[PDB]
Amino acid sequence: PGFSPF
Amino acid sequence: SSYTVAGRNVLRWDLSPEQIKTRTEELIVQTKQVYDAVGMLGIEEVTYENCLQALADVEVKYIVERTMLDFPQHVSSDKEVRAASTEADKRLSRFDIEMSMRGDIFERIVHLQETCDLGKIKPEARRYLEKSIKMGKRNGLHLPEQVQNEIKSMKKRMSELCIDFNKNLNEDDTFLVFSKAELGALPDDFIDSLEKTDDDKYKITLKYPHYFPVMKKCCIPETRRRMEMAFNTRCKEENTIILQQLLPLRTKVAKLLGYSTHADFVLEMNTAKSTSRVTAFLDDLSQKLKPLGEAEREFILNLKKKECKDRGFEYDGKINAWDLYYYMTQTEELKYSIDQEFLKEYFPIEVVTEGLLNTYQELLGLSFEQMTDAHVWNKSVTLYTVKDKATGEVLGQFYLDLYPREGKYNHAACFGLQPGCLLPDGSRMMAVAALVVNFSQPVAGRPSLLRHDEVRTYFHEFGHVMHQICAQTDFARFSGTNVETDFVEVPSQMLENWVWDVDSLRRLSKHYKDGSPIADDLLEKLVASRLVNTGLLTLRQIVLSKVDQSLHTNTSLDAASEYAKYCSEILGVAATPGTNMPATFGHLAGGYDGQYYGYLWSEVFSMDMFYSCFKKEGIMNPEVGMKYRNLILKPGGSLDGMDMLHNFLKREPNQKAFLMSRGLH
Ligand SMILES: [Zn+2]
Repeated sequence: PGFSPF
Repeated sequence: SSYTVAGRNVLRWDLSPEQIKTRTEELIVQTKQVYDAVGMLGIEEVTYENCLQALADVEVKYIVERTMLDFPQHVSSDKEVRAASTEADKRLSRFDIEMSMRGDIFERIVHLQETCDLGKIKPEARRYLEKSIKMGKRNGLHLPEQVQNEIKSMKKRMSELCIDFNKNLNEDDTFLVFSKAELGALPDDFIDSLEKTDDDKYKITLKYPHYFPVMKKCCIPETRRRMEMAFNTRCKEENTIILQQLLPLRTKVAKLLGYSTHADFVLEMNTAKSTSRVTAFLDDLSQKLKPLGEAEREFILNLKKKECKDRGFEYDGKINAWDLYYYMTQTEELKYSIDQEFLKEYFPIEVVTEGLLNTYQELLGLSFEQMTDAHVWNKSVTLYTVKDKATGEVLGQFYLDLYPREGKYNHAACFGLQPGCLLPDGSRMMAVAALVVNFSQPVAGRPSLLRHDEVRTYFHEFGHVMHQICAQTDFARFSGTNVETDFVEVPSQMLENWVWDVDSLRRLSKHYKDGSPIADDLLEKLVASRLVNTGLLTLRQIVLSKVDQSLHTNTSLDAASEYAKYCSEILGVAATPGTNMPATFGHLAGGYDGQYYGYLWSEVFSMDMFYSCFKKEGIMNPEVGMKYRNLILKPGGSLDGMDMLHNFLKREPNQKAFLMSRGLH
């Protein structure tokens, strides 16, 4: 998984 | 047992640096013997039991034992354990290549698929065959000898470069020292929680609970500039050297395999298939966001000229990289009446968690319960047991690591620790996940209050937790989140829509002092804010997607100048000279290389599944939620991404629900 860099 | 939990979680977190190195050598030998046994028997001796079943039984055992050795480098408190885990990750990664570049194992799997009735094995078994052959040809196993050795040599070096890349960002410790006067407009609950230096100044770290509150609230331009400078120059020197080697190695290995560019090599395994469709998706999307970008850039500039006129600051007439987050916050305050520091008073950490779990103990038909005195890697971690509501089947477990600390993972991701596949004895292994985020910490005697974007991240990362637990397959490589990396963000971004419903927020909201809910008209203001600054926020994500494509399609280019090129051409805000953003881009070394477009690509699918199924028949309807759990989460990697979408939507997806949710055509 992971998340966009805010 | 499929209905118990005792003995199914086999993960130990009390390993020492010596025990980690010892288990790495033991796991290599005991797996080398399995691959050698299959690779030593004759080609005419292969069968489903001694070849396919033998490899399938060792992959599930390897990836579970591997987890206890390559995960402490992300959550541990001992730098020696974080060092021993990083070295164990570099050794096991090279072992994965030596076992995958086997010509003997490849020659027998291809002969097994030919001399076997494919209609007699389960549909996932033959998918395991065609995907193993497809994964073998992508390693050049059908190429001549010395070509394979050159590919295997460059893959091993690319393995060490990507691990060192994230190791530099994880172990970064650069901080900044500011005085009370230089931290203007910052609330006192934030300033009183900082380490004070001898000169009566304060210390600021580059973690998310510190960088973002400064870039959104501090009214001193010099403070915001020096913060953005140190944040976009983390490991600028050491990672630029890694990037100047990792990118050419990917080009040389992609053309040895016959592919044009490295972007073409990774795209055929994604739902977008081709790179020409990705650039058409990103260019046509930024075309519609371009009018919104001009309008938002003009309002921010006028917002800056008036503050410089009032506060007496010098006005340069440009929107610098450090002025962005500061004035997008003011646009959220003025045009939508949203105070982030006041909204967090209604979102304490326990009320959000209690409402988040209850939201999915009804939508997906699950039963969550917390474990007391659980075996964890840090005292801040809690363990939960997931059970089916109707059948009582223990589906899996997951941990919660919600607070930042030293040496911890800086971003916010989910980690699949145990798969939900079948064991050699025929039993189903309990799946284990781990939610790792860096939320705000309790200060000023208040509970840990979360901003609305922190709750959006909480719901997002919990989607990967549900996709990991509900996934039940037969093989380890098809379980969990092992889908297309441009599709894995569909189940996570799908759950972000529950943070934008008025009735769903009313269940997630409770004031930390008197328990009063959020005002009715204020829920409307918060829901209406789902498209504030949507132009610049999404344009900046398109810039990252174009740079991700550009660095993998065109060779011999500086990553810093390529990022700055797409900044002033798409976003409109110029990149600060000297700041090397790609040197901090962790996605380029964490499996998202050449596939970062998958975030915006997956949003088209989640919006289409939410507006056409959930929002049409109630977002809390369990009949729709059960379809989503069985057709999207349960198959995992055993089905194609587009096949799971056609089974849930009963049609072909489109940008209809995606465009009107953004305010476009
Ligand atoms: Zn994600």
